[PDB]
Amino acid sequence: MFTGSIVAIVTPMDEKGNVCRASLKKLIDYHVASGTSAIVSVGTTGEWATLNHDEHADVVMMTLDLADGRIPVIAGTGANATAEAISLTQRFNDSGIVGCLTVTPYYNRPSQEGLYQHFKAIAEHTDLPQILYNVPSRTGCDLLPETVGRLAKVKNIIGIKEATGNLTRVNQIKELVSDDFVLLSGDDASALDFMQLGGHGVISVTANVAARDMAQMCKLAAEGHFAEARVINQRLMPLHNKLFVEPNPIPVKWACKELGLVATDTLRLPMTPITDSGRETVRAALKHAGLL
Amino acid sequence: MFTGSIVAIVTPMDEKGNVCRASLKKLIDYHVASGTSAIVSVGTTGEWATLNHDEHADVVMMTLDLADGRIPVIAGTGANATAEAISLTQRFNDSGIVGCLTVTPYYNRPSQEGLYQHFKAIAEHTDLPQILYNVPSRTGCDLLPETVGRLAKVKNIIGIKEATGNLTRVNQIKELVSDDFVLLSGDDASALDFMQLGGHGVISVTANVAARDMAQMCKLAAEGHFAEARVINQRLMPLHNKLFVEPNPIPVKWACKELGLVATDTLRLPMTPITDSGRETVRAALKHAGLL
Amino acid sequence: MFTGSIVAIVTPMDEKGNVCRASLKKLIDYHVASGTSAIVSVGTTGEWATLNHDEHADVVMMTLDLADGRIPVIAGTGANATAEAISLTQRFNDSGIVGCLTVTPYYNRPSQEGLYQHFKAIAEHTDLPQILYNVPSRTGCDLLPETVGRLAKVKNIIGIKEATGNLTRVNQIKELVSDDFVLLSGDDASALDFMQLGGHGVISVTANVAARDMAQMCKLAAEGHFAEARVINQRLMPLHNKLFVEPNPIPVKWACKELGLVATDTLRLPMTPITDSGRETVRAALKHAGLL
Amino acid sequence: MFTGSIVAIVTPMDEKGNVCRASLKKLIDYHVASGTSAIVSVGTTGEWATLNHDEHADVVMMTLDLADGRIPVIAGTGANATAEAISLTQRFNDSGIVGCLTVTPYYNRPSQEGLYQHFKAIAEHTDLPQILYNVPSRTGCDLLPETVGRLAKVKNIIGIKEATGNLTRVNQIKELVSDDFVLLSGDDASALDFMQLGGHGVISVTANVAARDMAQMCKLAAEGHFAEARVINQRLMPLHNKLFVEPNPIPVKWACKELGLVATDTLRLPMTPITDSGRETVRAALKHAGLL
Ligand SMILES: [K+]
Ligand SMILES: [K+]
Ligand SMILES: [K+]
Ligand SMILES: [K+]
Repeated sequence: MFTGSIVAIVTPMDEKGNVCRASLKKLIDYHVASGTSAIVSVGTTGEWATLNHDEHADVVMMTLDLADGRIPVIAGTGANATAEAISLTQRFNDSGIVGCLTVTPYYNRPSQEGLYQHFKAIAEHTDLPQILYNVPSRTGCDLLPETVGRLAKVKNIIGIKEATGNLTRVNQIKELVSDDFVLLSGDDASALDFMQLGGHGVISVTANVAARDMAQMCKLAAEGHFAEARVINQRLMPLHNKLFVEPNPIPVKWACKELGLVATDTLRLPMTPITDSGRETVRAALKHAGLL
Repeated sequence: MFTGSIVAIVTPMDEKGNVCRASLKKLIDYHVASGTSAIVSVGTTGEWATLNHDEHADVVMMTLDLADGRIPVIAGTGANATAEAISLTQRFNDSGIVGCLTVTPYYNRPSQEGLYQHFKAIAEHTDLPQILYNVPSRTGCDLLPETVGRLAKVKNIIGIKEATGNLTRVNQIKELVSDDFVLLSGDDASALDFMQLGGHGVISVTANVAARDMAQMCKLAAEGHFAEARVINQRLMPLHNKLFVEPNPIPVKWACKELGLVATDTLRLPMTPITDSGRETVRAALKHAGLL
Repeated sequence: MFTGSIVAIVTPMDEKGNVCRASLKKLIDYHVASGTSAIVSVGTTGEWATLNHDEHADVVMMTLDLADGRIPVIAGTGANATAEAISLTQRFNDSGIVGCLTVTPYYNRPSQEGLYQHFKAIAEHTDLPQILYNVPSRTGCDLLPETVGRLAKVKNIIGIKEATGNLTRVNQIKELVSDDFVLLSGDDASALDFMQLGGHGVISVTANVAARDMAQMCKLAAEGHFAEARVINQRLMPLHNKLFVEPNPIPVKWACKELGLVATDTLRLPMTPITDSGRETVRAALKHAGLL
Repeated sequence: MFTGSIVAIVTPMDEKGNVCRASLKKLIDYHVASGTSAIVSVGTTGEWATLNHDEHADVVMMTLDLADGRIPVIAGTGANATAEAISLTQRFNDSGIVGCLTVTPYYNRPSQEGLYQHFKAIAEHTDLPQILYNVPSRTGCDLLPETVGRLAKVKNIIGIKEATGNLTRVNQIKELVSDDFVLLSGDDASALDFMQLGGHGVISVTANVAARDMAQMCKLAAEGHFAEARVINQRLMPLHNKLFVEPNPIPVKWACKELGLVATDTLRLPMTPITDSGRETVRAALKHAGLL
């Protein structure tokens, strides 16, 4: 469901840039075994931006097939044209995903009123639950609490991935929504803080390579054991930062390959292969988390 | 032609959101008559964000058909996947456009090296002149002068639309590139300053409703008559700011409707109709410019 | 001591700009009666910047005299020259204050190494406890966690007033310091959040006019009753924001006068009297907090 | 004289932090010989922050004594209390300085109206020309063009040192003030751009070690020979940036020592000695400029 440690899973690729089915299966089994609560398929970390709509759908369908009911699957579904968002979401009706992660229109910088209409329209054309995704550093566009409050009144809009790293948002949004609207961090480095303020979990990049620690950290948090949780957190903190030493998902894909979870660390342009210096930095962070 | 007042033309729509050929013809005749140097078809102001590839190609071909050789046309062609930019660009080879305006990958936040390989590859697969477009407020990524210097060495990368509003960039870029590389403002409120520092022109929103004044201002700036160009700029300055009182192209499409240049001011969601307050502000700016 | 609700008390003045002893007594009694834990005398809210050093000392001595052992007194003691900071601190040795609130040098923007030497030197020339005060929006200068960690190793440096409003700081600093280094918020609007993350109290502007609510909110927080605490918080939140609708301490002085706690709302230039529109805004916030 | 290359002169100190009269005389003779238009005594670069009022007056009187009528001297006189600025200013009336450089109140963050009443009052109580100084990175407050327009109507407020590095301000200010109001850059890296937009000169840090080049660059800019001025600016550009590799005036005092212009590079805490790495960077910048 929508709590605990949710992975924004990489889209592993062969040397040609196409999805690697064996690698994907290996990651999906690693999650099922690790206690991960759900998989976000073709989020930002899954290279949503460089997959075409059919390739995106293939990866989601494949991911659901390979999950085989053992672990719920959320699909990335954002578009910055409201009509395109509706169409793309319609594709996944009756597919088996439990929900959609739908990104704020990126680029065209709508007003808060436009954001409200965009998401309200998306929600009205599906029965799938919708998790709003706010990530202003990528989109140029900031979904404010007041607007999240308005959107939470729509039946199937059920939570938000808050990736600003701005922790005052947690309670500004909580005071405006019902007790079962979910609040998930999209910022690994502040996610334990976010849960300590009342957040319900995290859509994590770090969980790609430390799924068990991340799932244990979020059980502890949800139980009120923040000081036990922080010990795992300090173990992971260099990763939470150094998985962004170069643009995501360049580091986390390299790390997945170095840990043997995927066959190649290939990405699509304009993402570039990891630099030597980035490799050493990520290597050190992995050693610190006790994974090499 | 890649100097002077270049308009980033609105894509005029009927009440259903479909391109209105009659309104487009009127705009194009207006720019031919008013001395505009060229037309950017389906840029940001032309709602690039919300047109699919079919409509995008149609608008560009219709603009070329209506222009009928009387004014150069440049297409917006950016994409955040390098493969898709290359592919959209191929579709316009031998179309009759003189050039492409290609935006930095938005959303995925590539490194400078990524940006370099992106634009180099797009350029490698066409004969068309390419104009790089930097607009960090929309893309979350900033093409730096050093990278622009490296890209200018590629034969058909011929200029930049610099939309940061950061005037330091003009001479940082100019000292790294050859004398025939074109520097074009993409920020109307600072465009005269940009030209006085050595910029060659402006790709303008304001030009949609003040074509003649913009063309004369740019010609005066080109000859060095800055005090004279600034008289004109001071009467346009309220438009230069208030055409962004709500998200572009909401205000400018309203203005074009109020002047009678287009039949409706309809846009595509997530752009919303102009508010009553925006209407009052834009109307006062038009009156300050002497257009109403 | 250094926990709970600490007031950054206004320096009430007569129509001529000099300290008003009757008004000060009335505020000090109101605090003693309200449960306020301590008084910061001649902090930022007390107009430290527009009092000369003798006037500053007079206000501190007067405040301690009037407190008459009923409530501990911390003096503002910052200087941006390290020698001047030491001298100014020496004045208060053996005076009766329990500690100093010492601001980061403002203006000259030292390195982190310079900040470390400045504060280490101050601490070495007094036996008074020192609370570091980080407030980058006023000083242009940001004391980072790593540097706070180094400074906390000095015997008499015992806590920090963190006024950035950046809540990730609470745990970044906690993991680098011992369990009895104190962490106090300097940002009223985020202070309950700050305490919920592990902070020990707040040096508050809002407590000037809502001392009892603020003291009750921080007892509840310290006891783990965050949801009871939040109800008081939502009552006060318009105040926490609107006490800065004009520069502090302009609004809070007007509010103190409107509630009858001080005789005049006079301030020293370049602080100006409250605007009409600001008066109505602050009035509304007071009505909301149930104080008019 | 308030045009051309104006140096913000270092205050050279012996090993004990006391003003070194011999080093000061050498600097002053150097600026007379190198064509510098004037000297700003005890500005930011002159460690205004860390001198008390006694030392501040001494340095200014010693500079006037050594200059001996050969070059105009301007004093730094800002304060964040209006009463104290008025008072420091009175101390220099009939001293022989031609003007004051008065900084916006730092730290207390006054409103635009506050700033207006501040500078108007300072100006009302002197016959000396006043030059407003805007440096938001140090003061936390930004004097806006509209306020500058209002202040220019006061008879003896004659110009502004604009240190934001925001080049849009030049023509926003210039259109609101009369033709004899002086606009002076306070940001060396953007100063040539500032002049090309219509600025009249620069109050410069770089001028401390490259006097002659700075004076020639400013004269060429004044006559409109921008391409020629830019050759000089490109050789100074590493200094313009690297003299801030560590907090000003750490690097420039080191540079003056390495050139032999001052006996020691001692500063007052919280400024610290230059690091080994800063030394290497500044030395390479001096060699790029042709000074070593
Ligand atoms: K709902
Ligand atoms: K080229
Ligand atoms: K200590
Ligand atoms: K004047």
